Amino acid sequence: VKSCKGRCFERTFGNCRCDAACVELGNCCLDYQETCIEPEHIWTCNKFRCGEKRLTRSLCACSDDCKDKGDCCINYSSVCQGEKSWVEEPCESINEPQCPAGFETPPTLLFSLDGFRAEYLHTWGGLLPVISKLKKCGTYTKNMRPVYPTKTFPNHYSIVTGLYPESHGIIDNKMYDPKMNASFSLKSKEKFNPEWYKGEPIWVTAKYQGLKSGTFFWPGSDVEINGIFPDIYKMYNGSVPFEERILAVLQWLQLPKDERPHFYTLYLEEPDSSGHSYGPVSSEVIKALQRVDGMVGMLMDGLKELNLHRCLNLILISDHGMEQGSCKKYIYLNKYLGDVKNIKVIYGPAARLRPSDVPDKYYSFNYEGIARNLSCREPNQHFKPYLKHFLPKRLHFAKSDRIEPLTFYLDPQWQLALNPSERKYCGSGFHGSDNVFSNMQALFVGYGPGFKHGIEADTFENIEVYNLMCDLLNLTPAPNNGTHGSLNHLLKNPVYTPKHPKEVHPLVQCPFTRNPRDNLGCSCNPSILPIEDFQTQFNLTVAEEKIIKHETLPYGRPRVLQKENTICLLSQHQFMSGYSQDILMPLWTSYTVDRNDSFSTEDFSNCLYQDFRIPLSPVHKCSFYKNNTKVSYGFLSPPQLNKNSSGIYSEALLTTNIVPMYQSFQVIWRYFHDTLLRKYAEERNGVNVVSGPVFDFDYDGRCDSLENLRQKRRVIRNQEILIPTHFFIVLTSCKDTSQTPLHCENLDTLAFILPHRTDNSESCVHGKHDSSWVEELLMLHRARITDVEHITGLSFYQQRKEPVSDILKLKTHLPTF
Ligand SMILES: *[C@@H]1O[C@H](CO)[C@@H](O[C@@H]2O[C@H](CO)[C@@H](O[C@H]3O[C@H](CO)[C@@H](O)[C@H](O[C@H]4O[C@H](CO)[C@@H](O)[C@H](O)[C@@H]4O)[C@@H]3O)[C@H](O)[C@H]2NC(C)=O)[C@H](O)[C@H]1NC(C)=O
Ligand SMILES: *[C@@H]1O[C@H](CO)[C@@H](O[C@@H]2O[C@H](CO)[C@@H](O[C@@H]3O[C@H](CO)[C@@H](O)[C@H](O)[C@@H]3O)[C@H](O)[C@H]2NC(C)=O)[C@H](O)[C@H]1NC(C)=O
Ligand SMILES: *[C@@H]1O[C@H](CO)[C@@H](O[C@@H]2O[C@H](CO)[C@@H](O)[C@H](O)[C@H]2NC(C)=O)[C@H](O)[C@H]1NC(C)=O
Ligand SMILES: COC1=C(OC)Cc2c(ncnc2N2CCC(CNS(N)(=O)=O)CC2)C1
Ligand SMILES: *[C@@H]1O[C@H](CO)[C@@H](O)[C@H](O)[C@H]1NC(C)=O
Ligand SMILES: [Ca+2]
Ligand SMILES: [Zn+2]
Repeated sequence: VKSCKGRCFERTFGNCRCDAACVELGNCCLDYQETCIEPEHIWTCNKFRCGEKRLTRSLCACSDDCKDKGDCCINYSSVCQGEKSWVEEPCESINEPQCPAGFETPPTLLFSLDGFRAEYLHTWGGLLPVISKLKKCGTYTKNMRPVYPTKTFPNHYSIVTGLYPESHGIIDNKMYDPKMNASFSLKSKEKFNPEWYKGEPIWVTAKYQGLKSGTFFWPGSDVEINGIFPDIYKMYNGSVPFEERILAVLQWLQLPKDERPHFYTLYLEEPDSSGHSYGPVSSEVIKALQRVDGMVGMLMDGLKELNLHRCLNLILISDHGMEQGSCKKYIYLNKYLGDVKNIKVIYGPAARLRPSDVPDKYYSFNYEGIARNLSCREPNQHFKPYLKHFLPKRLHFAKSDRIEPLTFYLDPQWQLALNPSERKYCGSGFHGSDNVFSNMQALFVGYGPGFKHGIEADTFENIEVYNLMCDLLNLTPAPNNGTHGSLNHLLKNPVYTPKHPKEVHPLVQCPFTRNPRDNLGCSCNPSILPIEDFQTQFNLTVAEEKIIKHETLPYGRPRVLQKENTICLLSQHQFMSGYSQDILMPLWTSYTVDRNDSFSTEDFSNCLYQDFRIPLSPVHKCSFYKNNTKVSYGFLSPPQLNKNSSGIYSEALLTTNIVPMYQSFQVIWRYFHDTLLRKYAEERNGVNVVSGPVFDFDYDGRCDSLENLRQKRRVIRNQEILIPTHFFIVLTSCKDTSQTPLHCENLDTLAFILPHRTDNSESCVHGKHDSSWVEELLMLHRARITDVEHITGLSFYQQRKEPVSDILKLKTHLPTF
């Protein structure tokens, strides 16, 4: 008589009513809405609904007969039978999977929350119980590094291909390809054009090895790629309620085994939507985080109902983070260029510039003009123009023709457009910035049989996830930019054991040859003590050699993986090196700076000693470089460094230890070796160094072939010389600063791929002290050891006692400060 329970929509005698007319009259029973209406609009049971008379319009049932008819709401057992929800159960380990027939290989589900910045879980974890329990019981990293630009289509497509955007071709939501003379838009028919989507998404990889796939939304899953769609896919429709997407994937997981997928995707637009609309710190984002947390709960609760919660491997992930934009932190190019109508500028933090007249002027247009026009125009300028090949190599953002030849690097929180007309609300949340900025860092949680429990893994890159998902599905990965085995530490039972790459030809020898003590045109500083008997000073005892190797190559010698290549090892007291007869230059030197080693200020300009182990060549003489305006030289192993005296190490002045070096770059090189290397040595109680030249004329992140390099020599004073595109440096100390680099239990690395440029316009040297800008340029141009390996054709640390997987982990690390 007081309640609608069991009498929805029926006439009553006893006071309160349960028909739609009651609301106007305000004579409804107090539980009319909860009992009779809400069930049409909600996917949950509650205390009002437990044992409800079945309603025909209800989205799911909480009626006693719901289990028989198999349409109980997912939380039925939790709420109406008093059982515990997935989130309410304590963690318990999944050593053996408990899977049905068909899942002898257990399924993997890639669940994306768009624009879930890593920080959201750091800060609001107390409000996110489900994602928090997955972290607790699973494999988590505080930060998963996205690809540049930190945008949705690029990162989603990267996750499922293991490719950098420059390689997979989806470099933004809006693109122009000049070869195609077509434009890419998400609003357009070209969105569906397979020409745009390169590489191999995992759903294709899986199909070729006989696994079916179900994608409830993912970029590319609605495109015929290598002639294939996912076995089940959905046309993107953001209006589909989240509950309906999760319920559909749970339907797919009950398909008969012959047609049931192994690889699944789930995607939600939150918290990216709220993040843009109201900012990353906002009531709206908190509410969205709680919503997606609940949807993750609905999935886990559903998997429990299906006895699949100790079967399915879940990867909960995000494309990128989110940052607070400001109208006071937006740069307009028209301030510097005027209201010109010949250029189209892509707005935001990953801003790019292209001529209007395309494809005609795309290559011919004067990029360098605008580049210099916009450089160092203000002090503490919040943007920097870059020809795409001069962007830090760590960003891997240049190979694709779809990348405009002039790009901008924006500071944290800063964005750029041509003018205020061509951009949306500047006060909005945004992303797209440098993929090492904290607020761009992304979510990763792995949970399931395949993944470890209660592990917090060090930061890794989303490009490594493709190989990981391949391992979880026992697939052979297509070729990608992940280092296979670098994430073996995340897996209970790694399926791929990596091996160090095998050197193609063993080292040729460079034996001493009796030759004249020839004139090099050098006016040596008198202090320097020349090499009085070369054959004496460089005929070393096997006892003497063991000591040198142990001090200079404590991790083994860099191995060379290039096919057509001839290198020779050169021995010295303070350093070892690999010399290329082919390019008249070392590919690498290795030396070790100890805590209390001495760095000399004594000048050593215009001083070289001939090396009788290689033929003398014109480019090895001080004469070639004397008042040469076009190129100078520099030393890999530093002459400044003496272990024996406080003077200058003469052996470092050999012709074999010099590389072509622009005068401008000497400022950087001299500051590094004089100042920084000393500080690094003191700070870390010794540091092993390996440095060398880099030739990437294709700007493709890879060492150029010898064949290619022959056509890229410059002719200077009627000599053929090869000038490095970059110089690499790899510092190595111990995690424990008590031990020196020769006896590390654990390696701490720091590597650089410094661009080799004829001016230092990059750094805006004007009215600034020298110290500041060099350190900043090194930090911007840091790189993974793996980045160095790719671009030099070298392979480091091959003689370490550590297993290979642990080395790959170390090699793929990028330091962040
Ligand atoms: C990230 O991973 C990617 C995959 O491992 C790497 O990209 C691959 O780079 C190679 C080197 O260019 C490229 O392979 C090809 O080599 C030929 C050049 O010698 C190229 O022409 C070949 O392709 C083809 O030739 C015809 C006519 O030109 C083409 O129409 C056809 O495509 C035919 O197969 C050959 O494929 C790959 O193209 C490329 N893959 C992708 C998807 O980009 C990156 O090197 C790597 N990046 C880093 C920094 O590690
Ligand atoms: C994109 O997804 C949205 C949300 O799922 C779709 O809109 C919804 O469409 C349904 C039916 O497709 C509508 O429901 C009702 O359908 C019955 C059909 O018999 C009809 O009697 C009702 O009057 C009502 O129309 C619903 O109104 C609609 N919106 C909401 C709020 O759920 C949409 O169809 C999808 N497709 C595209 C491409 O937009
Ligand atoms: C490249 O694409 C541009 C833009 O689509 C082409 O310009 C079009 O030319 C056609 C006929 O050739 C005209 O009917 C259109 O009105 C033009 N569109 C626009 C917006 O200008 C251009 O001709 C294409 N081909 C090449 C290789 O330049
Ligand atoms: C099925 O594959 C597709 C998708 O898989 C997810 C997404 C998508 C597609 N086409 C156009 N736009 C798309 N979206 C990406 C970005 C996405 C954030 N917008 S938000 N967070 O404001 O609501 C909203 C638009 C196709
Ligand atoms: C840069 O060129 C523009 C034309 O786009 C011109 O308005 C401006 O004066 C130039 N700025 C300079 C010379 O730095
Ligand atoms: Ca190259
Ligand atoms: Zn977004």
